[PDB]
Amino acid sequence: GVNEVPDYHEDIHTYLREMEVKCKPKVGYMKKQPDITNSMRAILVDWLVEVGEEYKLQNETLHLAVNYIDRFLSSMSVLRGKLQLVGTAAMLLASKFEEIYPPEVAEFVYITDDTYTKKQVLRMEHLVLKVLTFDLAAPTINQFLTQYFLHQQPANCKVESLAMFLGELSLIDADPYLKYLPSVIAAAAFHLALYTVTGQSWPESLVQKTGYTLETLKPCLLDLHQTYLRAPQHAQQSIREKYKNSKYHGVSLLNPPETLNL
Amino acid sequence: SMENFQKVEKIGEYGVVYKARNKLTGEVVALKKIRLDTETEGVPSTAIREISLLKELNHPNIVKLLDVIHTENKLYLVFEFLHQDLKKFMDASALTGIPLPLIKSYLFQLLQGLAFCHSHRVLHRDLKPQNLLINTEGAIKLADFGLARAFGVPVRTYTHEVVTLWYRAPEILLGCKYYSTAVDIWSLGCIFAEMVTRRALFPGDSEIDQLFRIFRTLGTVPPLDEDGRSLLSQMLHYDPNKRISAKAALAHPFFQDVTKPVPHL
Ligand SMILES: Cc1c(O)cccc1-c1nc2nc(N)nc(OCC3CCCCC3)c2[nH]1
Ligand SMILES: [Mg+2]
Ligand SMILES: [Mg+2]
Repeated sequence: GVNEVPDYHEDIHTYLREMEVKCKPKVGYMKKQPDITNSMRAILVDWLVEVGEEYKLQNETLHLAVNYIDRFLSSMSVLRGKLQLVGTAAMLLASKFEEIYPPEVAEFVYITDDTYTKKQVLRMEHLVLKVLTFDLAAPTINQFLTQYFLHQQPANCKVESLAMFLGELSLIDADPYLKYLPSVIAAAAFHLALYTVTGQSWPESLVQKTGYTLETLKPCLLDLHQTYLRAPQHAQQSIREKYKNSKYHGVSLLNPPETLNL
Repeated sequence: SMENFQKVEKIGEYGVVYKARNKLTGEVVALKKIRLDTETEGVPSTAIREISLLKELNHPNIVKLLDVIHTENKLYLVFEFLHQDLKKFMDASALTGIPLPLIKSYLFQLLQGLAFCHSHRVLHRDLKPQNLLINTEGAIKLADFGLARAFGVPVRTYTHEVVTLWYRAPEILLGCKYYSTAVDIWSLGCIFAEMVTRRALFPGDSEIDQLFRIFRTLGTVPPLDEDGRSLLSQMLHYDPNKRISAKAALAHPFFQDVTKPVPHL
């Protein structure tokens, strides 16, 4: 029906494919950050997952926040003591953009338990807006996934939740996932979820839509599969925890496939 | 900062909208001044959406955002100046009427603007004549994107409190879980009929009165030709799935002879 919006879905997909390229953070920006590291970023991203769960925020909001943070750090040097401030402000902004009922600013100060004043959060909000030039409507892994999900016949909830889980794990690790565009991560996640659950592969219809094949997707897929296999040992565990919940069909409990077959 | 702008007059309205002129270039602009809640809630979400979405939307029938001027305490949005809104134009034309060629021209341009929005995954959600701006050369443009939102495919549940009552689609009034691009088309349909009669089509006093007005009219515009009525009926289809899209409406026979007259301003 009109909910899935047949006169515009191809135009929209094309447009998002253009915009993900323009909203792409700088790959390896962390090498030009003298005071912060990929490990610190993973800590921050994992904490934002917890925040999104505490406040029952959309997954899309989380993804946006990450994109905001990565683009901000692509042009602004930040000291470690302030990295959480940047993150808090990004999450506020994402919430204001994306949520029907965003948490109030006071909730965001409260979640940084003591660290920053309200004033600092609000000033940082403004600075983030300036640095991003109010360019906040960024394409996310999720926006591509939800379109890819329409090509399932029929929809499978475990597949969807697993694809979302995999895309979300990618947020955590700048190395390697900053190299990959959201549409590509989403395609790799959808294929890997589809395979894990049903035995099926990236459908031809999505080859047609995206121009991507399993050959194109190979490098991302290889990284995602390793990420999936190593997930129980990663220092960051909030996404796994989250996806044990029945809301997400317990998908983080499924066993990853041993091999991919290519 | 704002030192090159000379305020000319207040144009009405949160925040405040002024007509101004750039002293150096001569350009006339509309300035929208937005208070920042610097000790409380910060930048309003409505401003965040309006700005971010307008920056992406570059089209002849969408109001042009020219600049954003920041201070610690205020944000000013600098827009192209347009000379009045469609509601004022209709009122001024209450006795004379609006020639058909101009109605057709305006509808055609509104649909081009809207199709551009929808093709860029933006719902307007507040189409009403007060929000549609005209110039002296025959253009009309979508304005006031404060209630707009960037949507995903397929749509999720979004804010219920959307669209002014008279222009509100039945799927919203009835509290459907999902609404989509069809809600903007419904509004434009109402506006089409209103350009023809210069009276609101469904001027309800309450949600129930609104619904009853819709039901008794469409089933539970005299001066319009057959093609016009055909298009109008398709814009006002109850079923959002069957309601015509802006893209398909641009190919309707009603528009076969469209021109761009100047308004009787
Ligand atoms: C309407 C009008 C007059 O009658 C006389 C002189 C100017 C104008 C008028 N020109 C305008 N030009 C622009 N860009 N925006 C406006 O408001 C944006 C609003 C969209 C409508 C809702 C508030 C913000 C304008 N209002
Ligand atoms: Mg470093
Ligand atoms: Mg990436």
